[PDB]
Amino acid sequence: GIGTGFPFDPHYVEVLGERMHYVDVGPRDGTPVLFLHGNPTSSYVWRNIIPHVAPTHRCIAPDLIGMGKSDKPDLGYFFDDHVRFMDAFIEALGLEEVVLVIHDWGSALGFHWAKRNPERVKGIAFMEFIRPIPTWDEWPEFARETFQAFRTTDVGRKLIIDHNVFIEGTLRMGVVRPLTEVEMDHYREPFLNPVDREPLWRFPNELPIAGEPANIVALVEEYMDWLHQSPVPKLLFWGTPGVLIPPAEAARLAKSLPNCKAVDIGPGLNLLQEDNPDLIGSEIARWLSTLEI
Ligand SMILES: [Cl-]
Repeated sequence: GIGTGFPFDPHYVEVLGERMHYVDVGPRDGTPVLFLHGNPTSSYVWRNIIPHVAPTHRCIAPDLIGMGKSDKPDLGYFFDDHVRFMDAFIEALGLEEVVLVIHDWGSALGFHWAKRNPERVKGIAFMEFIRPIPTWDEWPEFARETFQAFRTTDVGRKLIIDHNVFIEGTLRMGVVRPLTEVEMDHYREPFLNPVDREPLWRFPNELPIAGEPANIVALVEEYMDWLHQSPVPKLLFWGTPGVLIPPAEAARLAKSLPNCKAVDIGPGLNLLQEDNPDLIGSEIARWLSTLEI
């Protein structure tokens, strides 16, 4: 079955006075492949994808600040905080040119960094990514009232912080197949202490839905405008029914975006990595072999 282990040796780097953890496997030479997770996951989400890429390419998978095995300072964990820490993580590792593999909030980080530093990005593989959601009617009906409740300081914090609903409920409702207890324990581990759950609540409050928050909408629009014109090689994975993007819009987008290959992974919600890791990993590896890297 789908692997549950996390066999990767820990690596740590000091970033803005805090320690960040990252996976680092594969050959030391060549262009590195930088894997960026989202909410409420960690590098654990890439555990079954990396082994398809690591034979031929260096794979770097950081835990976002406040998440995974990274340090957990008392921040607001706004998108801007993650931008500051990820910018500094990339420089602290001395990365020059990279290929990005990105998901959920990791995709906002990756696309925003790529738009600002396009000379350093040699390809982008992406899935279930942050885009403007024009109205609440484009958010999946089965999850709509809860995400609306998440975006409050009263009910939303009670659910996400006090009761850990993003881990115990939303995560599982983001995967089609059932998650095992061992997998759930890996996802629970960074957030056993309720005071460490701020990122889990701030992230859904940053989602660009129905024009709010205006600053995130503007930033995401800017990187989507870039992506619609840039020649950067692109690989889009999508599933049915999806969460952040529905199938027809995914297929339409992959046709519209320059130099973009699309892969239908079959059934999927948000964490496509948990529903078809072998296809995602094998297709990333095949696509990498076509790039000038
Ligand atoms: Cl979120």
